[PDB]
Amino acid sequence: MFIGFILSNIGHIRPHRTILAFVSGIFFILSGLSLVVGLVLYISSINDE
Amino acid sequence: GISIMIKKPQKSKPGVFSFLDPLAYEIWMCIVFAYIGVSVVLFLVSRFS
Amino acid sequence: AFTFAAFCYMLTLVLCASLIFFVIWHIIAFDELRTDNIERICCLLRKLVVPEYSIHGLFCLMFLCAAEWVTLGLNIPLLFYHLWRYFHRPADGSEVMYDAVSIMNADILNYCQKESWCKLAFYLLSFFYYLYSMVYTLVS
Ligand SMILES: N#Cc1ccccc1-c1cc(-c2ccccn2)cn(-c2ccccc2)c1=O
Repeated sequence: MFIGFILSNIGHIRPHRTILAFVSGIFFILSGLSLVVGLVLYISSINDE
Repeated sequence: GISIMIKKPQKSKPGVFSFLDPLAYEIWMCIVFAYIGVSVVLFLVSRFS
Repeated sequence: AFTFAAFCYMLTLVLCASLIFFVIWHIIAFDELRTDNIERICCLLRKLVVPEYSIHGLFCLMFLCAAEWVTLGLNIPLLFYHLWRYFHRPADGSEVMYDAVSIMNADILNYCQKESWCKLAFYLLSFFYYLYSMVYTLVS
């Protein structure tokens, strides 16, 4: 989320290269997929014990 | 005489691939290779004739 | 009894029946070539051959996962023959390759016809090898 945020602000101040916005979208999506694996691991660790 | 004392067995927490367990692993291997089997035979039947 | 290895032999009778039909069509194509024709038997052959590899390439990964090491080993001489005709000698081509732009000049025409009867002789012996070890693994 912090990588995708600082690469979104570069995409707001230098829009001459547009690929800053799409790649920062990828870090915003790889972050949320790492929550889900984390929250499945977190909840399943409780239920096992 | 001499006997064995073990801890009384329990619910036995699941693994990662515990969802596969209603069918034996010999079934799942036959399912995967029948999947490529019917897909090749679909391809043979539809391309030629 | 029925098992996963017995199913790996059932599933390769069905696909070796396709492999012999690739080769009956492959001996007719070069016999009709000599009678007449280049550009069509370029295109008609070129579409056929890549199914013939990967079906046999399926058999390699199927008997590897079935733990059939004699059967995987008997598919090895046809396999490493197949890697040579696609990685080092599919001469230049670049449409698919191999039974492509390179026809007459007639020296590959003799090499293909020796191959075309060598494919059928292996596949007809593979069909009865697969039919035997099917009946073997079922009864035993
Ligand atoms: N419970 C559960 C469950 C939920 C969804 C998919 C599979 C399972 C499951 C099924 C089986 C099983 C086994 C034999 C016959 C039928 N089902 C076993 N397990 C399981 C539970 C605890 C530890 C290991 C496996 C399981 O977790």
